[PDB]
Amino acid sequence: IRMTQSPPTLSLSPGERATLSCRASQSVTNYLVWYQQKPGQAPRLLIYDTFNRATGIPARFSGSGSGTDFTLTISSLEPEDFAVYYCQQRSNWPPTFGQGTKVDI
Amino acid sequence: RFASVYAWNRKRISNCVADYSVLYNSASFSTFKCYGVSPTKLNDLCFTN
Amino acid sequence: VQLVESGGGVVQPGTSLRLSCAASGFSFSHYVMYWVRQAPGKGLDWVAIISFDGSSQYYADSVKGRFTISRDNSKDTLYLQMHSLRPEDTAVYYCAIHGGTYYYDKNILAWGQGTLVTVS
Amino acid sequence: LSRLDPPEAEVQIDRLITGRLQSLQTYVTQQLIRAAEIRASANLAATKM
Amino acid sequence: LSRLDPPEAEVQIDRLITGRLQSLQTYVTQQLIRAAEIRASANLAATKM
Repeated sequence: IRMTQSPPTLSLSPGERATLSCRASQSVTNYLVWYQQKPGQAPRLLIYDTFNRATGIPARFSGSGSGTDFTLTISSLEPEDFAVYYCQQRSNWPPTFGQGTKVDI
Repeated sequence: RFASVYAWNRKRISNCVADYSVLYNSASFSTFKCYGVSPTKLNDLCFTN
Repeated sequence: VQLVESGGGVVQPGTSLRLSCAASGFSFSHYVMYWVRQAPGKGLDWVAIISFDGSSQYYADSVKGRFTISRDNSKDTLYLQMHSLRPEDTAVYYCAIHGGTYYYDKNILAWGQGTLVTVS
Repeated sequence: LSRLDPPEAEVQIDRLITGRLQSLQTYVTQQLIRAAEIRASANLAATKM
Repeated sequence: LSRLDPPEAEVQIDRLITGRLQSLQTYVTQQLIRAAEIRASANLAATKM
């Protein structure tokens, strides 16, 4: 059971929308969590369990997807929200984090 | 500890005041399926066993 | 919730180091914790797990046999006990919470803020 | 009505409506056939009077 | 009862029950209406005798 994030680095301006995909080696349901790690900070978590984001994360962050294919969407973040993103599962032991996707301009 | 399924445990209910809304709204349940009753009427219908 | 980790520094290849993780806020028992390393310039990868009392500890690759994780809820902390190390697992380390034991446990997740260990 | 919610109360209420309507229709048809027999008797009694 | 399990054969048996009941009750209504006509003919025959 190994995660993977297949879209590589992207160059989306401060505007527009971004859509990031995370797979799984087998069936995982409502068990993923998203992290946004800046250069040299602690990886801040984003989304509880595929659908509800935690406190202090705005509405432009959305998390969806099901089956074995999951997606995080930035509607229109802002002029800073460029970091690396990770998808993690809490189905069984232990929580694998995958690969990661950067964004540039 | 619970029991194994070949010998499932059982327990009846006697004179009581049984709450049912506070059991449902804990929001950690994999399956909560009520079949012959709606999950919103328990808080009001008496039973016999 | 809060998590404070301690035990970082510079060592030699073949010493030991007390990796301790202190928790408050939420109840430290009824809750599954684990560690996760990151070598600077890499992604993320886990170390070892402990299950709400010492009865079942799972380990990762190439850390089985140098790492003895133990918790003790009568003094509410967590330990890795890095022991007889290598000069290649210089990294940052985080203690995090897997979550949940009973039905009423209201699963929430939280992370530390890192502990840096370096070799010679 | 007490232990079901509208979507599934409706499917059970419709069978009761169907059965009771048919009961009522059988009653009314057999009253109409019997009133016509009483009318023949009352016409004969008028003619005898 | 040979190509359906009991939970699925109830729904198919009820469709037959409803139809056959309808047909039997139609038979019984039309006999009441035909007997009320034979009765008047026999009442006329008794008066002619």
